[PDB]
Amino acid sequence: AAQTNAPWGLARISSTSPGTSTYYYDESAGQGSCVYVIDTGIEASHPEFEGRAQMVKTYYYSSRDGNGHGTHCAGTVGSRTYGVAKKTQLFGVKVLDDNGSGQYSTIIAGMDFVASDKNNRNCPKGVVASLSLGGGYSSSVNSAAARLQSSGVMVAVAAGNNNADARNYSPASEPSVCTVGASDRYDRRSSFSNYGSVLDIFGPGTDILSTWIGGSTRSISGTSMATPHVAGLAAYLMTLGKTTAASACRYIADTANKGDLSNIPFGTVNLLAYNNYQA
Ligand SMILES: [Ca+2]
Ligand SMILES: [Ca+2]
Repeated sequence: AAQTNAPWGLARISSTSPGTSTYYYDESAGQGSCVYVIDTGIEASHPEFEGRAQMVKTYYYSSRDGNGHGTHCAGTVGSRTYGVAKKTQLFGVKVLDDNGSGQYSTIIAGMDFVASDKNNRNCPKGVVASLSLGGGYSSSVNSAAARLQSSGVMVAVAAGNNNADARNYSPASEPSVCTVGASDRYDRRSSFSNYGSVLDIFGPGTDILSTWIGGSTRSISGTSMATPHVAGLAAYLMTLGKTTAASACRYIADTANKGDLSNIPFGTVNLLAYNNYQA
């Protein structure tokens, strides 16, 4: 399949080179996989989700995404026009309030919730969780992300927008999950992206167009936007049978575009998520 005039990030993850405009992908598109978006919620009624999104848990008064961030990230995972894995099922877990903020204890609860809830869902191609969130280092946040990964979920987490070493941020610094830095359309590390030895991979993160609340769309930037490219890619590759939840991060690093990024500090991987799609 080919989506013409796709958002630059979708085009980038299906090209060895920057500057293309078509997103090339296998039509299986993540069908049969499930991605939990642990965030501000998902506006599941957005036409871009085609019925494939639903809220499954909220830690606040409503399950409505009053913010947009979670709807944006969910759209990069799996919306029709803006998503990597256009046929995945999306499950929203609202751990962040409508200002985009959330307590670590609630974030941890949402991770534990996903580890259990997946056992009640039919996700034959496997389960991913996208965590476009984070704050300062917390061993209990890292342990919760480690547990979620150990339970059989491919966990992708933002590296953080601090232009600093991700070792000081969580869940970014948990080694066992997939920590995702951000790049821009010219293959530079995004100016805000964290870096460091714990990063596993970069994905498109600057000026990413996706779904927003109110049935709308908008373009925002962050490691939050790069993370769902990787989560969506994992779901896509799991549906293809090329990898598993336990091995998807390593597989994505294995198969990434290597050495294409600029302003990568020595000791940070120079790896950009790539679907290796060949028609
Ligand atoms: Ca290249
Ligand atoms: Ca890792």
